[PDB]
Amino acid sequence: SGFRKMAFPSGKVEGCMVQVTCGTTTLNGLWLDDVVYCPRHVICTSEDMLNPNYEDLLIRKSNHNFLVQAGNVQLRVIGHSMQNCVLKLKVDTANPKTPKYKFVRIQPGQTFSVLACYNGSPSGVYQCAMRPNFTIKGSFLNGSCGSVGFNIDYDCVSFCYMHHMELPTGVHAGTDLEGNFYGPFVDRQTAQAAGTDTTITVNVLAWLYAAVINGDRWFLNRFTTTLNDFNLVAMKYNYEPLTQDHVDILGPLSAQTGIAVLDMCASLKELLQNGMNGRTILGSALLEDEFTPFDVVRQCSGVT
Amino acid sequence: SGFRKMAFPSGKVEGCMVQVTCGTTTLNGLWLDDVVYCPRHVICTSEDMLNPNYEDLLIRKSNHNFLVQAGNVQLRVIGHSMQNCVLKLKVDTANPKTPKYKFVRIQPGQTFSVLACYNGSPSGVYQCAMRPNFTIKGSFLNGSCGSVGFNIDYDCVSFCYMHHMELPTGVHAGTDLEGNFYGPFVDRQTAQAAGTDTTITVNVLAWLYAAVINGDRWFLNRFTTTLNDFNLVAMKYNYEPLTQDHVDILGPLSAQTGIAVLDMCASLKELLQNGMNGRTILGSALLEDEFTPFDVVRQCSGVT
Ligand SMILES: Cc1ccnnc1NC(=O)Cc1cccc(Cl)c1
Ligand SMILES: Cc1ccnnc1NC(=O)Cc1cccc(Cl)c1
Repeated sequence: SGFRKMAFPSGKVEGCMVQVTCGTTTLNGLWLDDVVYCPRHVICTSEDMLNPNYEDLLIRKSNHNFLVQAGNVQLRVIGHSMQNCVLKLKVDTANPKTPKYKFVRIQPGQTFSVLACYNGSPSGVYQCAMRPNFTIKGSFLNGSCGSVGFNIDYDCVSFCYMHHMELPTGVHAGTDLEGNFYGPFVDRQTAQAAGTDTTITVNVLAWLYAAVINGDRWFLNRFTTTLNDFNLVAMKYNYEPLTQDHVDILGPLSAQTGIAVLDMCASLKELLQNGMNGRTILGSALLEDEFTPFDVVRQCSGVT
Repeated sequence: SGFRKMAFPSGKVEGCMVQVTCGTTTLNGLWLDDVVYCPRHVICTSEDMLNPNYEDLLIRKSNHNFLVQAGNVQLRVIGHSMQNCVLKLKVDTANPKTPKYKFVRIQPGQTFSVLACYNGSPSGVYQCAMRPNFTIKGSFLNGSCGSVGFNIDYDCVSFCYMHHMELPTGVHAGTDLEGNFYGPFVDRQTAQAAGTDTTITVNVLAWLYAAVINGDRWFLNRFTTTLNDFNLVAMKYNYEPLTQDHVDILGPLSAQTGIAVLDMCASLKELLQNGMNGRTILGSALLEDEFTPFDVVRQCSGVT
C-alpha cells in the first residue's frame, strides 16, 4: 500500500565519500579501490573558472597538492590524471568499504539516487530523473560538487553521475564517472543553453499503472487510442513520442493490471487535454515522470 | 539551487537491520547494542491477528524460537520481553555497527526518513511526515513490518518510528521504539478509524519560504493578514491553526528572506482561496506540507 519517490539505500555510497581539497577549493570525491574520482574543477580558483585551461592548470599541481580526507583518514596520493572532466587520484590504500560497483552512462529518462554531500560528508539522499535534455533538477549548493548519482542491483552499485555545476537557470549538470558530460555542457562559468526538455511519457504511464495498483483509479476511462493518435497529443503537450520499445517495457504493468498500454495512453491523453480537475494521483496534482517502469515494478513487488 | 524531498543518508540504519522469524512469520528487526527490537506481531499467525492475546501467544515462545539473522550472521537469543507493542530480544553479541542513537517520540507534523526493508534487507529510503492524525502515508508491502523511521543530528540517529501495519484505507500506523502506537491504533486486524487529518500549516509556510529562496516567487502578493484572520481561512481549508510557537520557529526563514511571517500567511491565504491557477511551486502543483522549518533551513544551508 502506498507509492513514494524512493531512493536506493545510500550506505554503500556513503562509505566511498571523501573530501578533496586542492589549493583553496574543496569538493567531494568518490574513493573506490585505490582511486579517488572528483570533478577536475577542484584545481581552479574563481578567476580560473571563466575560461579554464585545465591542462595548464593541472600541470602546476603535484600529487601532494591534492589533499584527500575521510574523517580521521588522510589518504596518500601517489598519482593523478585527468580523464575528460574528472580527475583520478591514485591513492596508496584501497577503500576497505568499496562495494561491488560499475560505472554506467545512463540514458535520458532513466532515474537514479543522488547522495548530496558537502566537504565529503553526506547530507541527504533523493531520487531524480536524468531529463531528456540531460540536466537534472537536484538540490545542490556550493561544495556539493563531486556528489554522485547511482542505482543498486542486489549488492552492485552502478555509479552514473557526478555533479559538476549549476546552470544560470538553477538546473544541474554533470558527468558520467569517466568524466563525460551528459548533454552539451562544458565545465566553465559561461551561460549555457540546456535546450528543450520534454516530459518522459513512458514514466508517466508507469506511474499511472502504479496509481491503479494503489487504488487511485479515477482517471481510467472508457476510451482507447493508437500510438499515432497519442503521439499527436504528446507533441502538443511536449511529451516524448511513445514508441513500441516503451510499450514493450510497460508489458509487465499492463499484464499485472489487465489495462492495455494503449488504454492507459487514452487515460493519459484525457488527462493532458482536461487536466486534473482539482484532483490528485498518488498525492500529486501533476503528471509525475520520475518513476521508470522498472522503478514501479521494483517498488510494487518489494524488491531488496 | 533546487529543493528536493530529501531523506537522511541511511547507512547508519542499514547497519542495524536484521530479519526476525518466529514460527512462520518473518519481519524486520532493529539491532542496537545487544538488543533486537521488532513488532510483537512477529509471534502471530494469520488466524491470531483477528484478536491476539499477545501475552498468551508470547508464553508459548522460547528464546530459541526467535530466529535472528543479518546475512551470514545468525544471532543467539538469550532473552525476550514484550514492551507495549514491541519485542526486545536480547542477543549475546552487540551489533558492531551500532551508531550513536536515541529513541524519541516525535510530534505530529514532524518529518523523518523511513528505510523500507523486507526480510531484513533495505529496499529504499524516503522522507515523510507524521500526519496530525498520527498516520504516515508510506510505501509498505507485506514483510515491511519492523522497518524504521529516524532522523540524524551529526552522528546521532534518533529512531522515532517502527512500522506495524496498514489500515484498510492504505495509510500506515506504527509505534515509537518503546512500542507505543502513534495515534489510537492497536495491533489487531480490525478496521480502525484514523480520524480527521489536517494540513501542517507551519510546514507549508516553511516550504513557501524554501520556494522564495529558490526563485519561485509568483505567489508573493501585496497583502498581509493577522493570525486570527489567517486561522479563519485555515479552519475553512482544514489546515492546522497557526500559533505564535509556529511563527517563532519560522523566524530564521523570515529573517533570511525579509518576508514577515504574516505576509507569507497572506500569500498562503490567497493560494488557499484561489488555488495554483495551473502553476507550480518547487515542481509541485499542490501545497506541500512534508518539510518542517528545520528541514528547510538544513537543506538551504547545506548541513551534513
Ligand atoms: C554553486 C553551486 C550550486 C550547485 N551546484 N554547483 C555549484 N557550483 C558550481 O556551479 C561551480 C562551478 C562554476 C562553473 C563551472 C563549474 Cl564546472 C562549476
Ligand atoms: C500487508 C502490509 C502492508 C503494509 N504494511 N503492513 C502490512 N502488514 C500488516 O498490516 C499486517 C498486520 C495485520 C494486522 C495487524 C498488524 Cl499489527 C499487522
